[PDB]
Amino acid sequence: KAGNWLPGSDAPAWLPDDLPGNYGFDPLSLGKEPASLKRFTESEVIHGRWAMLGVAGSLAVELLGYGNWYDAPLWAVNGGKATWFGIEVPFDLNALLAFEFVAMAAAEGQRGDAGGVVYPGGAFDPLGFAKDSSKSGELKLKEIKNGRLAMVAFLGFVAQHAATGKGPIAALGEHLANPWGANFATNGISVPFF
Amino acid sequence: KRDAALPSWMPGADLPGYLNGTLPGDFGFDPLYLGQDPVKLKWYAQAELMNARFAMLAVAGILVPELLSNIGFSWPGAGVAWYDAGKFEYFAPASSLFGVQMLLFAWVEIRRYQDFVKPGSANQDPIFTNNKLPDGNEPGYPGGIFDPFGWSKGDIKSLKLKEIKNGRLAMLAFAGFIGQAYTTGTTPLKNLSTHLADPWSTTVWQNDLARL
Amino acid sequence: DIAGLTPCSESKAYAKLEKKELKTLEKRLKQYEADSAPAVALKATMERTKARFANYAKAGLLCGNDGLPHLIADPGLALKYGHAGEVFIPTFGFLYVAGYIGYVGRQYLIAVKGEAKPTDKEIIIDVPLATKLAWQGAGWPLAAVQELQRGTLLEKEENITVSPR
Amino acid sequence: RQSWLPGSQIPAHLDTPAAQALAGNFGFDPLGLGKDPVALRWYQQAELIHCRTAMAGVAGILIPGLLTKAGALNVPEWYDAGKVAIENSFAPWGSLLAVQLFLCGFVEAKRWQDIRKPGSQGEPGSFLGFEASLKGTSELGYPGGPFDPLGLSKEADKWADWKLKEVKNGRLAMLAFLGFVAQKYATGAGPVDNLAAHLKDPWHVNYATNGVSLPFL
Ligand code: CHL
Ligand code: CLA
Ligand code: CLA
Ligand SMILES: CC(/C=C/C=C(C)/C=C/[C@@]12O[C@]1(C)C[C@@H](O)CC2(C)C)=C\C=C\C=C(C)\C=C\C=C(C)\C=C\[C@@]12O[C@]1(C)C[C@@H](O)CC2(C)C
Ligand SMILES: CC(/C=C/C=C(C)/C=C/[C@@]12O[C@]1(C)C[C@@H](O)CC2(C)C)=C\C=C\C=C(C)\C=C\C=C(C)\C=C\[C@@]12O[C@]1(C)C[C@@H](O)CC2(C)C
Repeated sequence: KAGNWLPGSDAPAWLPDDLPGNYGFDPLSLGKEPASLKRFTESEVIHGRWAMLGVAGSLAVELLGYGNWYDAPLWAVNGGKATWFGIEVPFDLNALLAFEFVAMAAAEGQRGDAGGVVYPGGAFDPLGFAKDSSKSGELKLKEIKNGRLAMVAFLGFVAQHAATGKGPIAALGEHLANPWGANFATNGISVPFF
Repeated sequence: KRDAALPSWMPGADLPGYLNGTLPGDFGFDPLYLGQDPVKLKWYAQAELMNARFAMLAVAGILVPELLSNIGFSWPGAGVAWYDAGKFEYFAPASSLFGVQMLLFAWVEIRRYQDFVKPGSANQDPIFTNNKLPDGNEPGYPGGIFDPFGWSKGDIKSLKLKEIKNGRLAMLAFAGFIGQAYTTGTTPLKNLSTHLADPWSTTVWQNDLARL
Repeated sequence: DIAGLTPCSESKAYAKLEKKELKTLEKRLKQYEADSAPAVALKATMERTKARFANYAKAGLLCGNDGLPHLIADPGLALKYGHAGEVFIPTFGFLYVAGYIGYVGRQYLIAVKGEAKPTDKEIIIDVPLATKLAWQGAGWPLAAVQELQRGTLLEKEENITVSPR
Repeated sequence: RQSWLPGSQIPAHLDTPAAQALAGNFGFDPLGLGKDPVALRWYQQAELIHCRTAMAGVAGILIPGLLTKAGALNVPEWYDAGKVAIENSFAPWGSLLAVQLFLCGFVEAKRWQDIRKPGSQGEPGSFLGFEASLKGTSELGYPGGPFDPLGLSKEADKWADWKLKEVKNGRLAMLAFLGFVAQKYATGAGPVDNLAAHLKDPWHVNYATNGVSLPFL
């Protein structure tokens, strides 16, 4: 067991001890049925991995000064040419959707027929970090915790943007400038009154 | 069924059995039988402490600041009515302070609730595991670091009775501030001065009849 | 408007009709005294006549070339143009009362079939029972539907007598 | 044995142990709508949905109404809010309602099939692994599970008390809404404004003098 989400509380019985990232957090008992838990265990990792790439991509765009994650796809609706690191890309919206759909369908289709493999290894582990059984146990915990943090972080980007209408890095600088003047309470939406 | 040896709010009156003197300040006062159900009375016992303890702080925080101002002690917040402190301008906006307030209170209150749900389960420091509260503490009375001076090691029963008596009086006082402030329109200590100036002609009967 | 009709409030023939009826009443009035009993009665009639023609125009009815109100029965045309009060709403008003009367009578008839002598309970009404069933009939549509779904509304084909065939 | 009318004869169908297990049973059924046990089971669900919907709706008319008067909000009258909202809206009311019927219809349909076959929505594979938590509890109309995040229904001692509070506030809320509708036509003002008028002069501002309710007088 990784830890305890609510100190002084009991751990659910249906959650195995050796399941990575197990803090005994299941207030709604959504994973009580073994069949449901198996699907959700895979989905959490898949969501985490996508979020980690998503958060990194969102921060990289703004740190390098090419815009923010929100307004990257505006050129399609506004009318313009795509860019990546500042170099023009010839494709257009129709071309991107077709290629993305085909590529994702083929790659995701292969995973779908696997049956729920979360840690394939081999071709996906060229450096063989998780080859050793003992070492893999702790790496899986590290992966999910960073993944869970990334999932929350991305939710922060979307929620914060809706309230403040600014990118993540822009908001962070604003908070540092005036910590007591710029925050969720002072954006005029998060707290109904004041 | 309540024994006649215990203090009674109304001497010579029959009183509920479930008020058997276990709780502090148990004078058998429950004309509406609110606390009849033991489960509910278990909750009401903690609610009285929480409402009482905040009331004692609130009343102290409404009289002392005004008392100092009259004595002449000067500080930037001097001369501000207890119901005008919200409008006063501080280093940070009221909204930002409110947001911090709830985040801080959310941690401590849930910590307090966890003990109430399962006593003794929230007596350990999450970070520095060496720290810990005494294992004998009961809900509503943490002790340990919350009792640095060890007063709880003396006549605890008397101290509990003294706390609830001062607390109950404090709760009534705060209701007086709202009623008096809403009616008189002035600060509490101003009302006391008016009453002392002419106690006989300054009763609430005099004051309210004049208004209507 | 609908079917070539026009609102009675805008109908020339409708307005002329009111004058004809009032003129007839006025002609009879002038053969009496100012405040005699016949005169008061005639004046009361004229007030109701004026009120009636104002109410029908205010109700937004449709008048034909005859200058008389015509009613719209199609539910679609009624709800489309706000004529629901002519036929559509009164349709469900009548059925509630008609089902009320029929349902109450059926309940009473079933109640006395259990008695020793049902025939004597029909010529001589059991008033205490009838009043009890009269009040409970207000919820007949709910009770009627629940009987239908539970299958106790209809008799079995094998328990009903029929002629040779 | 509490009853809506002391000294009256409680209907027999409401005195059965199954009937007395229902929250808020005060023997009130003069029209005999619950005589059939199968019907009473259906009408109990109707009351719960009416109760809960009415409470949410009334809270959405009353709490905004008081805060609007207190100056903390600016919300139009409940009978005008529909027109005000649709103006500064991303969709017309036709499109907004059509979506509402799909989402409500889908959710309502699942609830409907649980009344016909209790616990039938936990059919393995029917949902994307989420069917396990859609089985409901042993009491119809009290789903629990994901609908009870704080787990207040897991305390057996407080269970009967909680259900009684819901039905009592639910019945009161249902009457409140009927009062909002009747008071809008009768007085032509808001609910909170009607309360303010009554409190000013209770003995002259009431339904007995509104000129509508008692036409004969
Ligand atoms: C024990 C709890 C508690 C109580 C009983 C009060 C009671 C009061 N507060 Mg206070 N507050 C409390 C907690 C808190 N307050 C505030 C922040 C404020 C502010 C910022 C203000 C008050 C004011 C008021 C008064 C409201 C009546 C009035 O004059 O309205 C009429 C209101 C006005 C004339 C103010 C108009 C301008 C204002 C900027 C508009 C926005 C006001 C907010 C909606 C207030 C929200 C308060 C809520 C959170 C308790 C009243 C004396 C008001 C006051 O002092 O008025 C003289 C006021 O402006 N309170 C915070 C955040 C740290 C609290 C946190 O717990
Ligand atoms: C803690 C209790 C307490 C105390 C000591 C006072 C003191 C005072 N109040 Mg206040 N008051 C209180 C509670 C209290 N009040 C409460 C709970 C309310 C809300 C209903 C009010 C509402 C109120 C109004 C509307 C007015 C006063 C006024 C007064 C003044 C006395 C004249 C009068 O009409 O009194 C009326 C007050 C009462 C009958 C109090 C009844 C309730 C308390 C709890 C009774 C306690 C009795 C008990 C034996 C303890 C006595 C005090 C103790 C220290 C020995 C005086 C400054 C008047 C004023 O300001 O004149 C200039 C005035 O107009 N009070
Ligand atoms: C007794 C049989 C009967 C007849 C002959 C009619 C005749 C008519 N109805 Mg009515 N209607 C009836 C019964 C009938 N209705 C009933 C029982 C109901 C349900 C309570 C309705 C509900 C209804 C609505 C909601 C509408 C009509 C309309 C119409 C008109 C054109 C469409 C139509 O119904 O075509 C012939 C009728 C039938 C084949 C029988 C079934 C008719 C259904 C129920 C309604 C069809 C509406 C249609 C799809 C609307 C399309 C737009 C239209 C402008 C072309 C026509 C005058 C429409 C209208 O107002 O047109 C001006 C209209 O909008 N009716
Ligand atoms: C927050 C989140 C999920 C949170 C779930 C929670 C709290 C669940 C909690 C509980 O269930 C438990 C555990 C147990 C139960 O008993 C109780 C509850 C309470 C029910 C997922 C986020 C998941 C987030 C994900 C997958 C994000 C993916 C983001 C991507 C791919 C972004 C890509 C791009 O941003 C780039 C890089 C550049 C841009 O220009 C373009 C785009 C396309 C926008
Ligand atoms: C659901 C309900 C109300 C729902 C209200 C909602 C959603 C309101 C929503 C909105 O307002 C907001 C929030 C904001 C606004 O801007 C917009 C709208 C959209 C307007 C009321 C039910 C209200 C239901 C009522 C009043 C029902 C009363 C039933 C009675 C009295 C029955 C009595 C008996 O049947 C018994 C029990 C037994 C028999 O034996 C005898 C008799 C006598 C027959």
